[PDB]
Parts: sequence; C-alpha cells; structure tokens
Amino acid sequence: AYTNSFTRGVYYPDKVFRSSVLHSTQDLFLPFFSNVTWFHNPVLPFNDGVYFASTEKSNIIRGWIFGTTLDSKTQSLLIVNNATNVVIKVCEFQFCNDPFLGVYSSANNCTFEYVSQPFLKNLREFVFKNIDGYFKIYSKHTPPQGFSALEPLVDLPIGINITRFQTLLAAYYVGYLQPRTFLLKYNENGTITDAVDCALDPLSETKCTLKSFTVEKGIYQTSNFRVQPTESIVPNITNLCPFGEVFNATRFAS
Amino acid sequence: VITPGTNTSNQVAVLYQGVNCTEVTGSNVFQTRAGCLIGAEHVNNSYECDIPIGAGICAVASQSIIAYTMSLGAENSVAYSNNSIAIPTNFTISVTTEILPVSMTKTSVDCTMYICGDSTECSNLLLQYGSFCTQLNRALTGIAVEQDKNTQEVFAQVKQIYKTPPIKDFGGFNFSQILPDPSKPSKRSPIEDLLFNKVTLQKFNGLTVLPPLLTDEMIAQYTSALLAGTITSGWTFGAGPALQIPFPMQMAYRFNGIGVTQNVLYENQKLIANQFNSAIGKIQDSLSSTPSALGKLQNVVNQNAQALNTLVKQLSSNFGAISSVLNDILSRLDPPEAEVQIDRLITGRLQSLQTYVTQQLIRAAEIRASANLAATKMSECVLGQSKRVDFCGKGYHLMSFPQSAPHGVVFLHVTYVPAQEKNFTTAPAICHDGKAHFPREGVFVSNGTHWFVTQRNFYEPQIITTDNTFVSGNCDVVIGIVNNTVYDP
Amino acid sequence: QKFNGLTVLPPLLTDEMIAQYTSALLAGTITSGWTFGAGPALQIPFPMQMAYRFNGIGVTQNVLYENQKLIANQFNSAIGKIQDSLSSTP
Amino acid sequence: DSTECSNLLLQYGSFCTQLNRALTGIAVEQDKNTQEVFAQVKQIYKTPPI
Amino acid sequence: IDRLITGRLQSLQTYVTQQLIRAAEIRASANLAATKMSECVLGQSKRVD
Amino acid sequence: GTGVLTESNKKFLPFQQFGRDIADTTDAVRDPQTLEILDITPCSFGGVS
Repeated sequence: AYTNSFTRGVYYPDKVFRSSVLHSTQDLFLPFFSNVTWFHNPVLPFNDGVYFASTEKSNIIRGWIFGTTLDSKTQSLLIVNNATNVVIKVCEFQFCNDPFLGVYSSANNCTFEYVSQPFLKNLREFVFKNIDGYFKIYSKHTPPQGFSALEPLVDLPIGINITRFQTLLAAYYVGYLQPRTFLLKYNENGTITDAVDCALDPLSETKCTLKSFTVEKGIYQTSNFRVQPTESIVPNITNLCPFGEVFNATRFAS
Repeated sequence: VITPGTNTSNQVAVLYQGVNCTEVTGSNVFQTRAGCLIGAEHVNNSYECDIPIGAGICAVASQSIIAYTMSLGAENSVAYSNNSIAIPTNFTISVTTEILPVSMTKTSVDCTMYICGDSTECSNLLLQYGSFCTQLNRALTGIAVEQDKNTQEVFAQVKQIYKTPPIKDFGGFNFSQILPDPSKPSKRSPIEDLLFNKVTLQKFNGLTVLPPLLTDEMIAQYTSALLAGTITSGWTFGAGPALQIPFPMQMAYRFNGIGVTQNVLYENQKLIANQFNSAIGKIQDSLSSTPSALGKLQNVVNQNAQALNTLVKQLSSNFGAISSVLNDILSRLDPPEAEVQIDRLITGRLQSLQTYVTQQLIRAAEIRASANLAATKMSECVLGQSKRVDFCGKGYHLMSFPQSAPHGVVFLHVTYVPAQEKNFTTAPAICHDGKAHFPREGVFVSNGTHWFVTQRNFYEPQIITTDNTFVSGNCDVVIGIVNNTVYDP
Repeated sequence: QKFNGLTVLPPLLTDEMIAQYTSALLAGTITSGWTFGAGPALQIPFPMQMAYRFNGIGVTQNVLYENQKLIANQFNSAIGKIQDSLSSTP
Repeated sequence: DSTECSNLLLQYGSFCTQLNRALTGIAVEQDKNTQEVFAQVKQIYKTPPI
Repeated sequence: IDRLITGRLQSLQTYVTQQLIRAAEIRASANLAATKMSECVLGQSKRVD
Repeated sequence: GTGVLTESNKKFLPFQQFGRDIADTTDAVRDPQTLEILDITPCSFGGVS
C-alpha cells in the first residue's frame, strides 16, 4: 500500500529558540508529498532515518526494535512501552521470527538501559534518526492533512549501528528521511507553524531563495541548470614490438 | 521562475536562460531567444510589459500565465498637414510625485571587535596586517560624514525659518495636506505622516549605527520653512529677501512663465483652485492605497540591511580553518599551529569586511548622485520655476513642494497640462495691404471663416488688430499667406 | 560567446523596439513639436514650428519665413553632411 | 564540474551568492538605463505618409 | 585546491568590482542621455552648449 | 560568550536551550539548574570622539 504524506513529519532540528523568523536549514527530513508506506509486521530498512505514524484507540502498537542483524551477534535496541513506564534497552538480544508483546528472551551483554515516563482518532507520530552514535527520537501526539511540528523526546548516546528495524505489536505508516533543505517558519512563541520544501516545485525554490513565504510578482533566479555528461569516450595502433622473432626464432643461442 | 505573486496564484513558469528547448515539468515549451520558457502559453496578442523576460518577451491574465512580445504603446498618427494646428481649449493641473533617496544609515564597524572579538591572540596576530583597519574605519567615517552633508545640502537651503500665516486664505487653494499639522505630535503634514508610516526600518559584534545629525523633527522644520516660503513669497525667497505676494497673483506669475497669459488664471481662479485641491488629495490615496510607491526609498534601506546581514552572517564561516568560533580553536590546538588557523580566519574575515566596505563606498556614490539631484530639484523646482522639460514632472511646470520622507525627499510637482484641444487652420502671416503681418505673441487661427490671434497654449481668439501684429516686408515672400483684414484701432 | 560560468543575458528591449521608440520620438517632434512632451500631441506645420524655435532664441519670426527656403536648404545640407562625418573619419 | 570545491568553496560562506547578486543588480540597471533614455513617449507617433 | 579557490575567487571579486565601477559610469552617462532626450529633444533648451 | 545577562520574558519551549537572532547570534540562553530564560546583551562599546 501507499499513502501521500502531505506536509507531515517536520521536526524541530536543533533545540534553539527562534522567534518570528524564517530559518532555512538542511537536515534529514521527510520530503513533502512523498509516498509513505501504509502497513496493516515485516522488517524494514532504516536507511538514514525513519518517519513513523500510527492512528489508534487502544495502544495496540507498543514499541520497536532496531539493529543490524538482530541475531545476538551485534547489539540491538528494544523500545517497549508498558502501561506506565517506557523501557529502552541496548543489548545483544536474540529475536523471535515474529516478535510481539516473549521477544526479550535471552537478554545478554546489556550495554545500555533507560526507563522513563511512557509514550502514546489520536495520531501519534515519531521520527527516529541515528547520527554519530546518537539516537534521536522526536514525536508528537495529536487528535493526515494539516501541519504539526514534532518536538524531540530523547537523544540516547548508544553508539550502535542500525540498518533495519521492526515494529513490535493495527495500521501504521512508515516513511524515509532524506537530506533535504527546508524553510521553517518560527512563530512568536518559538514554535514551528509552517514549512517549505525547497525542492518540491519551482515556487518553493523561489520561496527558499527569497527566504519568504509570500513572493511578489516578478522573475526570480533560483538555480543553475547544467547538463551532465553521460559517457566517456577514450591512435590506430600501429607499431607492435617485434616479440615474434625473439620467441619464434628457428635457432636459439647458448 | 516567473511568478505572478502568491497572492494571485501558485502557477509558475520557468525560464531556462540561454538553453535550447531540446535539452529539458513539460506542459508547453516556448523558445524565446532569451531562453526556454516552460509553463507559459505563448500568445500573439501584444500587451504592455509587467514581468520582463528578455529580448522583447514579457509575461497572469484570465487564469493562465501568458508570454507575449511586448507593446511599446498605442499607435496614433497625429493629423499633420501644412496649415493645421491644434490649440488647447482647457487644462488640467496635475500634481505628480518624485521620490528621491538622500542619505543612508551611518554605520561604522570596528575591525578588532568584528574580526577578532576579544581574543588577544587574534588581535596580536592582526597587528602584523598593517593599516587595513584604519583604512577601513577611515572609509566608513568618510561615508558617514558624507550622509549628513547630503541631508543638509538638500534641505538646508533656507537661511531663515518662514512660517505660514495663521489664517489660511490663499485664494481657494488648500495646502492642508502639505502644511504641518499642529494638532498631532512631531508637527508633520498628513503626507509626511503617511510617508513615515509606509517606510518600515541592532547593536552587535562590531556594528554601530550613528544617528543622523539632523533629526526628523528638524528636517520637517526645514521642509515646512520651504513650503511657507513658497506659499507666501513665491520664488523671491530663493534669491533675496522673502517678498510676500498673494497666492493667486503668484500663480498668475507662474502661468505667465509657461506662456499662458495671466487672465487665464484669474478668470478660472475657482476652477484651477479646485483642480489643485482635488489633485493634491489624490497623492494621499496614490501613496496610501498603493504599496511600493516608496520603493526607491525602501531598497536603499533593504540593501544596507542585507549588506550588514551578509557581514554578520559571514562571521560563521570556517574559511578553511577548522572552526568559525574563536574560542573553540584556542581551546583546541597548540599555538604554533593554532596561529595558522587563526590567521586563515583573519584573512577570511578581513576580506569579508573589505568587500563590505567596497560595496558601501560604491553605493554611497549612488546616494550622493541622487542627493545632488535632489538638491538640484529643490533649488530649481521648489525655489524657482523650471523651463527645463521633464525635470520637474510631466507638463509645463508651475510650482512644486518638498515633503520629508525617511532618508529621502518627495517632491510634489504641480504642472499645467493642456487638455481638450481642437484643430484650426493657420497662416504664417496675413497680408492686409501690400504688407505681411505676423503675430506679436501667438498664432493666426481660423475657425473656418474668420481669422483670429490666440495665444499658443490656450484658445482665446482676438481680433487681428495692429497692436498684436507687426509688419515685415511685402506679402510676396512668405510661403503661404492669407488675405484677411487687420483692423486699425 | 559563453564558455565557463559566464553567460550574456540579452537586453529586454530589442534594437527594433529601440528604433521604434526613436522613430516615435522623432515623428512626434516633427509633427507636434514640443507639445507632445507636455500633454497631448498638438500638431503644427513644421515651418510654423521652426518659427517658434527661432522666436525662442530671440530671433523674430519673420526671419524664418522670409528665409524659409534658405533655412531648409542649410538644414538638408547639414544632415546630408553628417552621414559623411560618420561614413568617413574613424 | 568537480565536486571537490563544491565542498571547499562552501566553507568560504556567501561569496558566490553576493557576487551573483551584484551582477544581477548591474543587469537589471542596464535595462533601466535603456528604459529611462528611450521610453519617454506614452504613444507611438507616426509621421504622415506624404 | 584552496590556493586555486582563493586565486579565482579574488579574480572574480576584482572583475565584479570593476564592473560595478563601470556600471556607475554608464549609469551616469545614461542619466545624462535621458536628460538630453528630455530637454533637448522634447523641448528647446536655453542651457548653453 | 561574553555579555550582560538580564532577566527576560521570552517564553522558550521546554526543550529549547538557547535563543538566537536573525543573524544567527545567540541573544538568549536558558540557564540550567533553575530554567530561567536569560537575555544576552553585548558589553557596551562605541567609539570615543
């Protein structure tokens, strides 16, 4: 399945207050109007970040696992919500074939652990990024048109490599972050109220060039078209070295 | 990217400058000789330009973006013939505006705080670069002292501060929109109020903004002095002492200097007054109800701001060396090797400061040329009456007014425009004897049957007598001469 | 005439349009005089236009008409001479 | 067309977008110059045929 | 590379500064030509020479 | 940094640690240990004429 991901999945990138400003930033974002995958639980890649969304009523989704092979060779992340505490472990777990909450069996070599106050017609959105050994989780819970900015939740110094992930467990959405530049509109109270994807269409390129959300009538130079070369193409070989009479001489020497 | 503004549509066209339309979102491509226009529909109907593309092509009109070869204007052939003129029978009085920038903000940027903060390692490593920073501060100080000279040579052209009399009986003319309003603070006119409210205008690492020498309360006092002098005394106060003269008589002087006789003023004094009062009231709307009329003042402000905003944002650049922060490089590295990264940061920031100063020096020359033009317009348009055409607005110049605006001046050029002409038949001369008669001032018209003499700029026909003609030679040599009686009084 | 980073943008007004402006200004001043720069173009015969322009330099108006064929001949022979001042010495 | 100072040049900050701003200001000013000199008639007058 | 960048960027800045000065000169000349088109063509000028 | 810290009424969000300006210079900072918002003013300078 696929779904359009209209303008959704924008997060505060840097923990900096900014008031009544339009700040243009380059970070891993979910591009506007992308094809988010709709699911009703397989392993999925993590390639450089993951947007996640789920609408529910009865906390049916309860967490995630992350890792590289999930086979007790390398360490892996396990984020599980109880009814009251959320538990984040980094250990060399062994995973079941279909993990659902008995997945946590044989928890060995636990190199990180953390417990905090829990998460979760009420859509809950998450963004997981894994930069320089830091695992960053951003989220927002709101009662998918419209705009809403994802506050950060945690920044765990786990240092582990993540390649694949899987939801523990009825429908959700999974999108992939990309290195795109946006223009974020910061309110008077410092919150993000709007954003512009600077490669979505030419109008948004003008908006990011002018650093404005309203452009006036006119002609504005935004970028440089440049044809890229497709092939590569390199004297009628003529003078072979006379290796024949060295090697096929009828009489050799002492 | 061609756009009609996001307050009209979100359609755009895209111009690829200088590529063929075979080399690449495709809807209807159009080769232009300026490039390749994609997303605009090429029409044959030429209009007036609004979004200039290039090589004659311009560009939303009835819910689509069109691209046309632009039109230069409406073609008319004026009905030329030997022996026909058109003489105006009426006039309009038109008050146009001209907005001229005069001064910039007087910024001054200390090098050592800009280029080095408080790091004495940076400062001591900067001393070996020589006199670059006293050069730069001398250049910016020259710009800053020139801005005050710009303002005082535009506005301070009155030796004395004249005041308009407390009863405003100027023969029907209503200068209430340009005279200062005492029943409000800052003592400005309504038009100067809207000029300050329609122009919308920060002390950090090196930057300081010196205040201008003449405050706006003092520039408005200059410009009210110039207004009161023009209203009560005419041009006589730009030359010598202010000689008072009633304002209809002054305006009759000023018709008499564009070639219209002064009875045309008096016999239409009510009508002219009303035209003035209705044309001086549309300036209020044509500035208020039209944004970007003060754009010439605005861009100056914007340019200076973004120049500073490019200077300050150039501090956060590595220029090579590992960090743009001067503290995160002293507490990282050893100082036989820290002071190559510091030096790299110094030469980057110094070339940024120097290119800012060179952009300032070369933009202050534009403002000085414009302030010289504004001083010339104040001397010739306001304090006198120009015969030099289109210098003080379209039409025959009557008289003009200054209004202070932020970092600039607005001239309200009151001009006389001829109107609703009609065509006649003319002779170069009239032969009533064996002698040829030429008009003294004016021209020989015919209403079809009889011949008259009018002044050239307003149709009032007189009987051709011997006191508005002169004789010269016989009626033989003038090519085209009519026989009509010249009545000896 | 472009190779490497540098492009030459064509001007907005083509030379045909600048020549059309120039013919508009020049046909306006032949047929109407200075009157088209102020308001509506009021036509006026060109001897009678030129007599106003003698009268604007202090020479009276009869000097034009009584020498009109002389003045036209000096005028035509001076514009004929100005091609040769550019179709010659560089 | 080399990537190696599409990365080193970004370390020099906004120099390559300030120079472009200056040159496009010059280019718009050239069209303003031609418009100010020649476009001083509202209408396109035509001389009579004879 | 960085030596070539700081050579070519400085050469570009020199070109742009020369062009800005030359554009100022041509704008002064074009303002003069607009003044001559106004006062000399569209009227009769009493200003000497 | 270097500057004068004063009490400020800027309302941060509960994760933002320091404010910034439209020049990208830090003109506010939440201090830790009491979570007050503190402005930053540059230490006052200017020429001497």
